[PDB]
Amino acid sequence: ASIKKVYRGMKNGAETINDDLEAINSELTSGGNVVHKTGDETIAGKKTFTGNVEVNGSLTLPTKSWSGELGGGIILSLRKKGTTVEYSIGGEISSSILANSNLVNRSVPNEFCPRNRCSLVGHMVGGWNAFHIDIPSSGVCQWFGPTASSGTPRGTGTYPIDH
Amino acid sequence: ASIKKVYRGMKNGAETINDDLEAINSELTSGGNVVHKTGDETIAGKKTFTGNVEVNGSLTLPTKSWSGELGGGIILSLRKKGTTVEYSIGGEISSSILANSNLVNRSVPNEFCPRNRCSLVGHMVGGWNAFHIDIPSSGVCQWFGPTASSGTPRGTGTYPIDH
Amino acid sequence: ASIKKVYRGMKNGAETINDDLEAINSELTSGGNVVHKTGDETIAGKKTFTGNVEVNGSLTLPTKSWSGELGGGIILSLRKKGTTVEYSIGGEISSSILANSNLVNRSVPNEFCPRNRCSLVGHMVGGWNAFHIDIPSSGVCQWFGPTASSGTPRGTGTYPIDH
Amino acid sequence: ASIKKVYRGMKNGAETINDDLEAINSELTSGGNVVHKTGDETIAGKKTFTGNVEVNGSLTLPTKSWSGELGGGIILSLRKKGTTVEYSIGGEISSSILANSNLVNRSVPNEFCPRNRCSLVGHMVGGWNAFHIDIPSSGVCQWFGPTASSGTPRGTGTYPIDH
Amino acid sequence: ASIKKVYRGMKNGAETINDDLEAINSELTSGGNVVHKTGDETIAGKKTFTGNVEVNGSLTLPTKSWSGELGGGIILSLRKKGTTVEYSIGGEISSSILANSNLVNRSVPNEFCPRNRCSLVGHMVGGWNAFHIDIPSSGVCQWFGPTASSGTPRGTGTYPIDH
Amino acid sequence: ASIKKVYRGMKNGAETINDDLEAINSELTSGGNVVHKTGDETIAGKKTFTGNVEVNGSLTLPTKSWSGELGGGIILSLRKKGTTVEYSIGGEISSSILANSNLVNRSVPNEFCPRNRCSLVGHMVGGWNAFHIDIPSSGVCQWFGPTASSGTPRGTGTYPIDH
Amino acid sequence: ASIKKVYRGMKNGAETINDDLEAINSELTSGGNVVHKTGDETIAGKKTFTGNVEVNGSLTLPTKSWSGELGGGIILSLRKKGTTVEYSIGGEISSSILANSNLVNRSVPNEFCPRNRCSLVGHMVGGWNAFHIDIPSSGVCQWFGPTASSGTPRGTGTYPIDH
Amino acid sequence: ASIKKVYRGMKNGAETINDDLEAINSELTSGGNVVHKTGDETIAGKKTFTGNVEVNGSLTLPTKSWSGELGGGIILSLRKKGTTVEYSIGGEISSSILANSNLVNRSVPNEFCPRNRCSLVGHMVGGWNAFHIDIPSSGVCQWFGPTASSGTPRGTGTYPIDH
Amino acid sequence: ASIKKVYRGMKNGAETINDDLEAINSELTSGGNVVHKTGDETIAGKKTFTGNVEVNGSLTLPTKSWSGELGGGIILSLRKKGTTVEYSIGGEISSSILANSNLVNRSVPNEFCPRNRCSLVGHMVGGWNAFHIDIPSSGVCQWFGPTASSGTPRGTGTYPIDH
Amino acid sequence: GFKFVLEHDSEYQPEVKVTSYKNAIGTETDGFDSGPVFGGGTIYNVPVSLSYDRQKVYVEMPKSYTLAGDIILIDDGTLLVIKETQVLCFKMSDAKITKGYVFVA
Amino acid sequence: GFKFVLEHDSEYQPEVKVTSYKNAIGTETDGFDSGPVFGGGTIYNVPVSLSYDRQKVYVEMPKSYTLAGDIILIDDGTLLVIKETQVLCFKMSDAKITKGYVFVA
Amino acid sequence: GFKFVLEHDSEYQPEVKVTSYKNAIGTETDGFDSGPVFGGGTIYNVPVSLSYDRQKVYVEMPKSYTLAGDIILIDDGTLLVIKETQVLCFKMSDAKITKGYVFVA
Ligand SMILES: [Br-]
Ligand SMILES: [Br-]
Ligand SMILES: [Br-]
Ligand SMILES: [Br-]
Ligand SMILES: [Br-]
Ligand SMILES: [Br-]
Ligand SMILES: [Br-]
Ligand SMILES: [Br-]
Ligand SMILES: [Br-]
Ligand SMILES: [Br-]
Repeated sequence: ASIKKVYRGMKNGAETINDDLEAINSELTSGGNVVHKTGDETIAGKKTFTGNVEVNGSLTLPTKSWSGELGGGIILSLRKKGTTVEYSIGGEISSSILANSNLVNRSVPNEFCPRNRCSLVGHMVGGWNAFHIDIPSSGVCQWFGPTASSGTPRGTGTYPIDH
Repeated sequence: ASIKKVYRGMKNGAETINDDLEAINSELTSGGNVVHKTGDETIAGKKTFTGNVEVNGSLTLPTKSWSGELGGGIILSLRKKGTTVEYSIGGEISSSILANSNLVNRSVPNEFCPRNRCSLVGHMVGGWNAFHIDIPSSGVCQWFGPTASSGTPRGTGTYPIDH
Repeated sequence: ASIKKVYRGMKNGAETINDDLEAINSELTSGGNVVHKTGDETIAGKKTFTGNVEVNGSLTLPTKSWSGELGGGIILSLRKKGTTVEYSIGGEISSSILANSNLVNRSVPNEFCPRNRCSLVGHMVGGWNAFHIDIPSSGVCQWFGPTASSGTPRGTGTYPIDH
Repeated sequence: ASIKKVYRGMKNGAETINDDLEAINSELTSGGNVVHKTGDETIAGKKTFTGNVEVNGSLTLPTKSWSGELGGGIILSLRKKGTTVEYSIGGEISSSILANSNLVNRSVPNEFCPRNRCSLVGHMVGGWNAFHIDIPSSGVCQWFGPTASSGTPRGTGTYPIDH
Repeated sequence: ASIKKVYRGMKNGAETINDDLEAINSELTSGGNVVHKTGDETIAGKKTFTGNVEVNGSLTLPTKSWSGELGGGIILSLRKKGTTVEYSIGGEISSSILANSNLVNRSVPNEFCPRNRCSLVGHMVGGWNAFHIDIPSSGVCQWFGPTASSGTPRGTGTYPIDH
Repeated sequence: ASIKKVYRGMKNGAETINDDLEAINSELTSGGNVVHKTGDETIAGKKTFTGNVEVNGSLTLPTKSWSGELGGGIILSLRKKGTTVEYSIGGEISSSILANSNLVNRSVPNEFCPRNRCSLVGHMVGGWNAFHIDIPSSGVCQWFGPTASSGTPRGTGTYPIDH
Repeated sequence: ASIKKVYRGMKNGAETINDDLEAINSELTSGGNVVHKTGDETIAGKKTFTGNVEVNGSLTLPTKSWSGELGGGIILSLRKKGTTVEYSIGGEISSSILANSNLVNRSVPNEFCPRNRCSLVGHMVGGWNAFHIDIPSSGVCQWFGPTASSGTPRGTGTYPIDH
Repeated sequence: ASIKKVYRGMKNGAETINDDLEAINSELTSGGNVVHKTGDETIAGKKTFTGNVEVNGSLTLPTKSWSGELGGGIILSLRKKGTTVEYSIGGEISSSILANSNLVNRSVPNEFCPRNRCSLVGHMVGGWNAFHIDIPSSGVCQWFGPTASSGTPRGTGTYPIDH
Repeated sequence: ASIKKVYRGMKNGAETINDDLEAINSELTSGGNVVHKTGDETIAGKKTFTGNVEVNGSLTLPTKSWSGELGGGIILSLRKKGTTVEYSIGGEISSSILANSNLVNRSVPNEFCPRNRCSLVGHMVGGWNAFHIDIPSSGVCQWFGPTASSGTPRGTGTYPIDH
Repeated sequence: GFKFVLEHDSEYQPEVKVTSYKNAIGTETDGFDSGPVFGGGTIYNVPVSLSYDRQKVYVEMPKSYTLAGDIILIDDGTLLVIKETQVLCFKMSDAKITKGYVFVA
Repeated sequence: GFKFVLEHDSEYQPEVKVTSYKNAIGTETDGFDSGPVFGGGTIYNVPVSLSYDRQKVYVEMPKSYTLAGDIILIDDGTLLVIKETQVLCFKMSDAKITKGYVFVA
Repeated sequence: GFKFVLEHDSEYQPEVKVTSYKNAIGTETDGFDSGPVFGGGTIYNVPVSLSYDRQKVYVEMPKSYTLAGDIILIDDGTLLVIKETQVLCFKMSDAKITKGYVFVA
């Protein structure tokens, strides 16, 4: 709080002491640099909780989305929520995708790129066929199914990121 | 804190000032509307942390579970933790499940339904066969493997939800 | 805060009040047992947040990693972040892995073990082949593909844990 | 207007009467809580006009849009303008839609749902074929054409809503 | 407002001016014959707005409803909202309705009758069949489908009226 | 209102004050730049009503009509009221109209053209046949029935426009 | 700058002269109506540079985008940057486009229209075929290839505009 | 600005200081050799902007136009805007143009000639035929289609020049 | 400018005022942090021009060049001038380039890569053959002519980039 | 009076300004606007000597300004002493006068 | 003077502050910056007795401050009386002086 | 004193207001809160005559207010003179007092 000096011989001693006590007391309910048990507050600095924390409402983290055709008609839709990327494989194979080939239309942006190579498992609609797409740290995705020229690729999951 | 007024010509001044300073100081260790670096405390309002938050103990969020037989003997077990649904495919295919058909015995309840269609990739015990079950926003799940009448379906992962 | 007593007949009375007011006021900006809207702080005790919590920076939880060869040349790399285990299937099938067999070279440490059985879906490089590895509560993984003696197993995802 | 008190024995009686008359007179041209025959103004409360109201410019009402694939490849685009929902049927039948079946990919959200069942008449491109889609209050749209597996559905119109 | 006369030589001049200024000022916030930017108010006379009018709440116009069986089991439900009639075709064809015939059981009341002939397009449940019902200014509706003796007629839309 | 200045040492002070109070008060019943709860008044500027507005009399908006033979003997009659176009399909097919062809005798004028394509559903007198006419942004209408060389096309409804 | 008058017999002459010199001098570094060699500033009026201008950072001009299907499945994407329109031809020929015909689904908006007719040269994927689309000042684009009913049209370039 | 000398013992000291301050201050709003944030001004010298420049209005550069028939009935229309030439191929092939031949009726003037050879791609109306015309640094254009004696050549684009 | 303080009781009053007046006035013609209507000056910061800017001399932007052989003997030369890339296709087809194949000898560097896929139309010397090369955001260029094994590819134009 | 007391709501020492004038609105002998100068005659700034106690201002003025008539409290920071046509006006800034009376020793 | 009249533009009673000083900018005997103290000598606050009429302030000062010189009106709310090196300065806050003259009874 | 000097940081003429009071906090004879009126007795507005030089205010008060005791400079716009229970308070507006002392002619 903003308090005035209290000193020997001051004109309004009792009034200044009172106003100083009230300014301080106000910060024990709301405002100032103190965190309260009520109201919406913005908190800065590394807050380390050494005990158990319970959140009964929502816990919102930093979010960012991206979607793009990796290549061959395969679309990858991503949503970064903290250190996890939620993925969804979509699209339709519209051209010949060679076995073990890079998907060269669009690379996964750096902010969505993993530290180590991640293998995203998927399934082709209408049969028992599975494939996987690797996301390397470069974002140049690689097809690990056999040579394919058609089909509907699908698959929802997650992979880790860091910062 | 509850403090008494300090004023000019006061009845019992020094006692008042001292007791007001003590009531305020007590709230700097425990109680009041202030959040402390010790003890169990309940906190209300939108707390926005602009820095890094570290939790050394446990982080408990509200959770809700559901389990049901989607159709054809396929069981889906779900647990909602915040905006993520943890799934587990179980059961045994006990009747003919047509390719691209709706699983009509039980729908996924609204609180467990995604914003957009989620493709849950699974595997059939004993061979190289994969399938996927779509959870659309309606909760009427869909089988995307071929026509099947037997087997053991399995798969553990996650899909996103929102609020 | 450390404050001095204020009594009738006191010596340097104003100067004492002023020092006491300043000691208290200092704790409304930094230090003491109060949580502030600035600076790096360590907080102890069960903190229950009844409202929504937003984190704009990072949310760091207790982390632990492990990687080992389960058996048959299959490698499982894990990272525990709170109540979630991030997995990655790696390696190369270097010996005969019988259908529905236990992978007995190494067990998953108890700290990464689920309460209930988890089915980790994977894909074999170069074809349409999928498999799954179950992680039971014991950590002795089970192979649910057919009998295999070669190939490249891959798959990235998550499974739940508790504490 | 903010006016000062006029009383017996005040100095500046003439000047306070003038300045009060001016403050009141200003609100007869612009500002205050009075609605004027000029300028842009914001008006609150239930205004009931008992006579005829003419608007020579635009009359803007609350607007909200939504578009989704109901099921079978049929897309419904909605725009809520007051108590009317403007619809447009689009898409292409991409799978078997049984006669009298529910469209289970996506339900119409509650804010766009009618009080009573609404029958949206449409036409199939290239022939004389008509269908209708019912929007009940639940939002689970129903197809009232015969069993169909192809074609281009179209139709623009309106249906009523309330609040 | 009701104000008192102010004149040279009067007694209680200051109090009269004050009371007159407060009477006038009160009408600048609520009451009187003035339209305010707050409160629920009834307004009479032809109000012509030469600019743009925006409504963020509801816009209520004069409403009236009617429902009747036109003939042959066909039910027509109407709701007049200003100069627009919202219609809904219902019922079930319970007797022979001749092609191009007048539906003679019930006429549309005058308040719901259009200035010009209106063709209300409908669809028959279960197939590709369409029809239309004409509402001429007389309200003696005409069936413009072929000779029909069964089926479920449906269709929701609007037609214009005038006053 | 037109008021005279009141000042210290003025001649005819009481008369001036009285005539000023009366001039102001007159504007609280009729006249001036104030909107009243009685009488026919013209109001200028963006009036934004944040509450519910009720109209018991007529609500007149700007209207514009157009009628023309699109092609093949098909007549389209339009009336624009604000952002809605009321349509009526009329005429008689007098020549061969190919399936999916442009109706090139008359284009719908720009002021009646929608943002996106509007599919106007109609019925042919005498049978169960439906058709639709698309109105694109260009106004070059398109017939989406099959090839037809005769018949009576009918249909009344609305489509949206914007400004 | 805001400077005070300096005059014979003024109290505070030295001090007004100093404060005036400092107020003027401040505007020689930042603020005021002067353009400086540092900081972000907004400049109004016709600035004619008679010498050479060099920009080491970015040069941002007024930008506006538009995309639409002209007709036959041909999509034209435009971006206006100053007096140049960047174009990209996309889509797929989905219907018969006659030689020398107008594209009548959507016209190019006036703000993107050239003064004189522009010929946009494109190529058809998979062979040696070229075409061109003319954008006249009306925005009713014209196809100058032969009669085509299939193929993938492509081409990126620019054309001039004015204002 | 034009200022007078200020010196010890002068007469009219205060008026001189005032007039000097006003003359200087005037140049901080308009006139003088200073560039202002208002008004139309002419600026000379190499102005190097090291940061980002944004222009909200028009950016006019030196413009020059030229049109001429290169040969064989082929017309080239050019507009130089800074270091870019905007071209439009027009005309009609009216005589035999040999493959790889020089177009000798008119040469592109020196001010419109590129530093390096530019290949302007064009299309022939009515079919799939493409050609190119090269503008060498001499301006003696070359035809790089095959030997042609008829057709309508078209094509709009740009090529670079330098200074 | 650097000015000395002017104060009450100062020594060398008139000389200081005069020298201060002169130091300030010098900066109104040249030097300081002010931009002048004459001379070569370096300007820093975001300069936003809200009016028309005319440049009579040269307008120099940041430039960067690159040239390489994409594959099969096709050379692409690029020059980036702001947000536009000027291209020129050169070389000679020296090997078999398959239809729709990737050009793998050299990728376009990231600084020259567009946001979305750009189709660079070109022509083959000696005939009527056109092709296009796509530059995706990855820089792995793709050939969209048919399978070709000889010829001279040419084409000059531009494509957009961003920063 | 000479010595006049003003009780107030402030916990401090509010400034007080005293004025003297004749024929202000509603003080005229023959009613409203019946005097020689509409609104009041010459306004005289009264020299004062201020003294303070808790919620009490002691206002000392020259003896010539003594005027005990009707003590009128106006709902803002103003107290008037009216004796027919003559007014003694007390204006307090940053506080409200709650009571006013001649100092009784 | 002893009793000076300041005419103004305010419909109210504007505060007037009077100051006296020697050797201000351009009042020095031997021209600009020729005096012993540059900005001027000691600034003395003149005590005043103020009375008001409509757009007229009557300023009463001790007789010792009487000065008859050039009456200079400044564009803002200020009036000066200059006689040689000696200045009497009238500062009005919240209004502009329009005329100034010695009070004639 | 009668004539006191306040040295200050302003290049102008800051307003000075002087007050006289007894028994203020920490001036009481028998320690804190021992006096008859906690916080201090009656506060008297001291009449002053102000005079200015560069960064110097000459404060002239009646001789009854002369009280030279301990000159206490408070780290803001206030200087006190304390002689046992009696305080002479100097409050400057729009500047800080840097030094205070009795004037030596
Ligand atoms: Br691709
Ligand atoms: Br979906
Ligand atoms: Br398989
Ligand atoms: Br039919
Ligand atoms: Br469209
Ligand atoms: Br009819
Ligand atoms: Br793309
Ligand atoms: Br009088
Ligand atoms: Br001097
Ligand atoms: Br006392």
